[PDB]
Amino acid sequence: NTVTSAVKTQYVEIESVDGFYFNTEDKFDTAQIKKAVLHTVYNEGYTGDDGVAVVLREYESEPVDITAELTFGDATPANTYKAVENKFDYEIPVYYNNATLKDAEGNDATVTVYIGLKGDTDLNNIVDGRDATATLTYYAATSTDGKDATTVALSPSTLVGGNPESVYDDFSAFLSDVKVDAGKELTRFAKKAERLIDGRDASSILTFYTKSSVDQYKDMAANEPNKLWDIVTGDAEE
Amino acid sequence: HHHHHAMALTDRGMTYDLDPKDGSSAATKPVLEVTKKVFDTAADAAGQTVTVEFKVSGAEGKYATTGYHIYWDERLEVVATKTGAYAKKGAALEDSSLAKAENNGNGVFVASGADDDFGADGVMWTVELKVPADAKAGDVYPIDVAYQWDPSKGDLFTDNKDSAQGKLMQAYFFTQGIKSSSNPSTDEYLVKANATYADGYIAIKAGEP
Ligand SMILES: [Ca+2]
Ligand SMILES: [Ca+2]
Ligand SMILES: [Ca+2]
Ligand SMILES: [Cl-]
Ligand SMILES: [Cl-]
Ligand SMILES: [Cl-]
Repeated sequence: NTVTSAVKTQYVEIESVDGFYFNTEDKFDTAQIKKAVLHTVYNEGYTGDDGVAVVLREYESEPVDITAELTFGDATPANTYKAVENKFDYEIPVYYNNATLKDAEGNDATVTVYIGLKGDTDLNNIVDGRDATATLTYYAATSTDGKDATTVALSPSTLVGGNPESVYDDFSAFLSDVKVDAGKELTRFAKKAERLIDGRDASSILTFYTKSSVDQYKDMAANEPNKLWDIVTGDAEE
Repeated sequence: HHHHHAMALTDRGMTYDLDPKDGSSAATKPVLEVTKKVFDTAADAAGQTVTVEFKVSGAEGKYATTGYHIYWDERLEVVATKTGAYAKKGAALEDSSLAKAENNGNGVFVASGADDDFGADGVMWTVELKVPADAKAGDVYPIDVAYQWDPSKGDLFTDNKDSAQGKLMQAYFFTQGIKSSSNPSTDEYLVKANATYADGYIAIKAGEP
């Protein structure tokens, strides 16, 4: 008696890719979200005189592409980063109209990001001379006849485990590439093989470590590493 | 019973507290020797520039990555290299293509890296220090190699892979390979200077009198 339709449940299906970030960055990149489709399930029915609901029909409306509307809300690399041994990945919930969404299995829809310290080649949450040596060692190996990014692993981390194809080696290369000639036109999405990890990256990491180890720059390294990086790479002076 | 401090030097070295902390079983046991220059008279020493060497032994082809602190008596004046650095690499680091001295007041932090275990024995670093014009018989100007650590980073002496043996070698270096408050010098001059945590010195014999 008196049939009506109503939304029963709503979920999103998202295609997304990994994103790499420095702990100092203030913004995740929505470019990680390739496609997002919103599904809305309806029930059509009525309530009987006895007050009992009767569902006559279950269906969905036309799914809606909401890809461009998704944000990461207030989450940022800087406010998400936590140094945990052998753990660098995070699931960042997406927002649509200022609210989270459920995926097809009823869980909050999230995108994977990795966040680390610039310079931390060996992925141990510390920037020191070991990172400089690892970076130099990779350059020396890949400058050897018969060897390249695809046959040589950069990071000594157990997360890479000598595997030149590990996503963590891409992440290590991202962290180690402290001297980037191309600047911002080489995006955070570059793979290890698409980067130049060389002796210049290695010496910059060493100088960051040495400067962090003296009274003048100790606090700068700890509190605003970005200003120290600029100094050691020449992108700023003094 | 009384507490004694050096004239113009502080003990910045910290307790080596990384696991493993005991380097007694390390396959490689590196030792760092620091110049001990003794002048016979004040006149002989006053205004002299002394080459202070930091010389490692026992580690030929067994290390790759190093970083440690050097400090000296504040009364000494460092003579910087042509680049302004307080220290200059020596033959021990000839095969290490990363080497960097970073000025740190009455001291310097010195670090190296290599694409394999190319660290060698011999002089790692030299620092030129000038004796003050008013030096006196009996004076001792201590020179200290110190281990420092904080949650962000610490000093290093390990192999290219930073293996288990590398970490043992590192514990040995800092706990037995240099002097510190936990491994004090018994050198008479350092005892006199109240700086047994230090490692080398420029000293002037006491008069008669
Ligand atoms: Ca590291
Ligand atoms: Ca680079
Ligand atoms: Ca010492
Ligand atoms: Cl740019
Ligand atoms: Cl090992
Ligand atoms: Cl001893």
